Amino acid sequence: MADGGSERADGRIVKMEVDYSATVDQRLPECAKLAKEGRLQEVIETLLSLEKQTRTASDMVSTSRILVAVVKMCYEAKEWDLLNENIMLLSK
Repeated sequence: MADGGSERADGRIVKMEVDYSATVDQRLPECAKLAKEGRLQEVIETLLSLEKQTRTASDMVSTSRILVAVVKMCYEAKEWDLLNENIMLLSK
């Protein structure tokens, strides 16, 4: 439900700090279905929380370097699209 997201985030933060930002791709889809779940009260709360925090971390790492503007627009538009593809109106 939720602890799966916790362990996944804790295990993917390491490669997020190390590996490329393109890893975002392999965290977009599996998270989205989680956001599509909405089964429990805090499960989608933690899903959106972790996805947001991780996306923010990647954003701040990229914008620390030159990848500030060329990727923040993509991040935000994709987050609103994911909102559309997940439950409408920003999930719950």
